[PDB]
Amino acid sequence: EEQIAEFKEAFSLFDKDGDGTITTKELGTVMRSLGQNPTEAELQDMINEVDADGNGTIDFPEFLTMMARKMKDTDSEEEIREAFRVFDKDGNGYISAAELRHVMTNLGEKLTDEEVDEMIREADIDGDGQVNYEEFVQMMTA
Amino acid sequence: WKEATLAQSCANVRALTYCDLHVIKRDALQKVLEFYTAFSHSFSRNLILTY
Amino acid sequence: KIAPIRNEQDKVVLFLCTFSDITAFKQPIEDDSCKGWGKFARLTRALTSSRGVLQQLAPSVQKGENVHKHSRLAEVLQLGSDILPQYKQEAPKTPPHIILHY
Amino acid sequence: SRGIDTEKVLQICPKDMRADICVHLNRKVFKEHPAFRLASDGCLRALAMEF
Amino acid sequence: NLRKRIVFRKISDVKREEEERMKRLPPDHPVRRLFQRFRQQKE
Repeated sequence: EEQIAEFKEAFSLFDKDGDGTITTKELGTVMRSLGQNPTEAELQDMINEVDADGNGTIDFPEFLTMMARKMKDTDSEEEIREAFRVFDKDGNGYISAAELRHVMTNLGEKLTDEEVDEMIREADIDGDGQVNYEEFVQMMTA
Repeated sequence: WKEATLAQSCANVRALTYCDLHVIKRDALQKVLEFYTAFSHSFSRNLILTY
Repeated sequence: KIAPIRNEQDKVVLFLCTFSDITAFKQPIEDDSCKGWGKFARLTRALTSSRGVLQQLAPSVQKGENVHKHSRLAEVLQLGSDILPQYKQEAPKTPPHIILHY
Repeated sequence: SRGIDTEKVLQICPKDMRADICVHLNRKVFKEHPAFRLASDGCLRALAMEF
Repeated sequence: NLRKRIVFRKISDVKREEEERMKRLPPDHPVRRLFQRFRQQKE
């Protein structure tokens, strides 16, 4: 999900209109520059099918959903990412002992507090208290 | 850390530029690694050699 | 583009390759895709190398392919000067009319 | 070199500041190589001594 | 003794946990398997 952040440059380049959304004039300009000539109705109904609002203003979530549909990410990696995102109650990409205890209690797989601290220090390899994605994957490896 | 046995060099490596290099001895690397077993697994699985 | 490189001993030792994407300008092709327009957008977003400084003026013009190929080819044709030292490792040169002090 | 006695400066320097100096000197490889992006400070210090 | 260590909790962390609980699984089989493995290892 977060890997799509690199798409910002392509989004800015395609949004030649500068209004934060695509424009038929800019699309025609890039079309003429590249020399192809699809139908005006073809480009219009493509814009209508892509854009969630459909009123010409093609927003980011349209291309985001297109990329998500095309990705078909691996089930295991998707499960790991979802588990991290739901364990991180803040969703910022950080796992804390409080968040781990809260998610364990909510899911019913509660453990004693010493066991929670023990699980934190298992993943903790750099020794600063944080638990990250590769630490999570190393824990998942068994 | 995997082979644990010394071996002879199959080839020759020569400089063409003014170069700066950092070198590590096998024994001390192994000792630090076996002390920090936790980092050892991640180091082994992440590190890949060029040749 | 390909360019083998000679040697100071008048031998030839090395082959040099260069590559570039033209997907956004060639015909659209898709073996499997979520949608045709989505595949087109993804290919165009992959064509960023050409879409960059090498062709940033394109949206202000039309039928730019007549000059885009030459613009891309010039940066590779410049490699002939790079082929000059011919694997040799040697001291750099100094300008004439300025004489070595020693 | 001339008058620099780098080894003498090192042995004059006490152990922790020696650790900091060698960490600074190997900062290049430490930050750029991904294998070290996960290391702990103690193993970083020991490796800095070794390098 | 440097070999032993103590466990503790912060007052701020406890307050955060309490107010989070005040604000407050079948697909979780893989993480539950990890939980069972951790329980077996602690056994």
